[PDB]
Amino acid sequence: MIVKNGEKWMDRYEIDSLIGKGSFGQVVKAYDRVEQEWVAIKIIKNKKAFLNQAQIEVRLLELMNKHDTEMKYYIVHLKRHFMFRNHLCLVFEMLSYNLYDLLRNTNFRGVSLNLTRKFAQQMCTALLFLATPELSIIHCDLKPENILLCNPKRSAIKIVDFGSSCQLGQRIYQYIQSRFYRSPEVLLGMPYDLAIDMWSLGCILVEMHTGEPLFSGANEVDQMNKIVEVLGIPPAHILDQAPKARKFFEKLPDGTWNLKKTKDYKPPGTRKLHNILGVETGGPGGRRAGESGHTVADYLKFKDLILRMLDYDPKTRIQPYYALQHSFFKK
Ligand SMILES: COc1ccc(-c2cc(N)[nH]n2)cc1
Repeated sequence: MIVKNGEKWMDRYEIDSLIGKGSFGQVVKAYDRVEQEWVAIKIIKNKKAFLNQAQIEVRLLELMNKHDTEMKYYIVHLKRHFMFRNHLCLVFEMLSYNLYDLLRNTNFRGVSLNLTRKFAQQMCTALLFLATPELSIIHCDLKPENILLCNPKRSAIKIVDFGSSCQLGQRIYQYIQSRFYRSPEVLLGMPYDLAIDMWSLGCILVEMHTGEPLFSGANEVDQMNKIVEVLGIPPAHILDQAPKARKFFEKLPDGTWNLKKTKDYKPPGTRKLHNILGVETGGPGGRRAGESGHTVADYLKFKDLILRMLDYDPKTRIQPYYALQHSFFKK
């Protein structure tokens, strides 16, 4: 759909400019003459596949809207939706630029542990809200691009893009999440729950501080090999139940598992998060040496929290309420 600047819709919206495009369609900046404010309008493609998935997005955003709690305000606000020219249109508040843009602006050197902490607290609060029993919403595509600043002057953030999201027990696709942020249970083809978003968050927070993705797999096999470098071979009790385990691993006589080797990775569990973060060595690439708020003790709390987020076992992986009580967040 070609949307000209100055185009007026329904004696209400004046289209200004293109913010973004996705597989789903496009996001435009528009002036709402009724509320007298600028808004973001997500315009879905006029194809059944994109319409039907955006209808789930509208349902989940409206479900969240009717849950007024102090935990709901880290999610982008859907103001309303309408059909126009056979396109479903979702109207949101305006937000600012995304956390990938923030990282690009650091030259991929990362933000401070103090700003990482502020982002972590907001995102853990959002995940606590989505875990409300009557919502039980799995975002399914958390990544820096889907986390937006509320204001370019400030460090408040909101999650956007519920285009992949589903309630617990309403799973459609086995192949979900962006690869760098994909949980082991999804790589392994297992039934997933809200814990896959906590995995993603763990990955995101390390990247926000280092500047680089923690696990930048070129395909699923490379992804799982990059996870095993840092965390070791997944536990047997997980691999024993995993449809896709033999995509990556081999089982032996004594019920133990090992990596499937291909043509010539660091040995399992030897690429230590301790060294990626530079806990004892001045932070990532030693670039935080002597900076305030980047002490070994600060780093050890961060490292502990991340390793709880990167638990292989989705049943024992830290949950949002308990992540909010972690020492990383204590003054
Ligand atoms: C730049 O302001 C915005 C505001 C909202 C969005 C959005 C909301 C959802 N569900 N996807 N994308 C994007 C950018």
